[PDB]
Amino acid sequence: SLSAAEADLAGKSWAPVFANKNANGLDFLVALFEKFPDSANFFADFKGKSVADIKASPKLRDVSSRIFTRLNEFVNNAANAGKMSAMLSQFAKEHVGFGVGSAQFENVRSMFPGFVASVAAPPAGADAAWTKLFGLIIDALKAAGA
Ligand code: HEM
Repeated sequence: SLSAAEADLAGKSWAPVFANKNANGLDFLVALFEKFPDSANFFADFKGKSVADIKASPKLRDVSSRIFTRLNEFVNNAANAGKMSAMLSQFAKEHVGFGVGSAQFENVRSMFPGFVASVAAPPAGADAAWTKLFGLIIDALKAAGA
């Protein structure tokens, strides 16, 4: 897990992002796809389609919303190793079955801090908290077998 201090920093940088969950969640998904084109191919609904096609999709909102809803829960429980345990297991389990592995999460991690900063400057120490959080997710995926 993260420490309470770290978790707070993550929550603090997340708030402005989560404040506009619909628009920001769609944006994160679009940015991912733009920076890491292979990612879309894991999605049944988006495989083959271009970013414009994805933006125009009536399915986009369903996807991006479930993602932000779960990220919000990770931010919320981050400092509790116990909840993280279960959360990480279950998340990894789920993703692996779809063929997603740690490398895709290494990509999310790379682009995350820059995405948050495009919404509002994060507090000092927040970027490191996110990379640690994503670090925990990456580890989970590896244990999950990918
Ligand atoms: C940024 C962190 C992300 C979060 C919080 C997140 C969250 C989730 C959630 C909550 C589910 C639905 C689980 C279910 O209903 O059983 C899901 C499904 C899935 N996610 Fe993620 N995800 C993350 C990033 C990714 C990445 C990077 C990819 C691929 C590169 C991905 C690929 C998938 C796929 C392929 C599904 C199956 C759902 C479908 O398309 O029908 N996720 N994800």
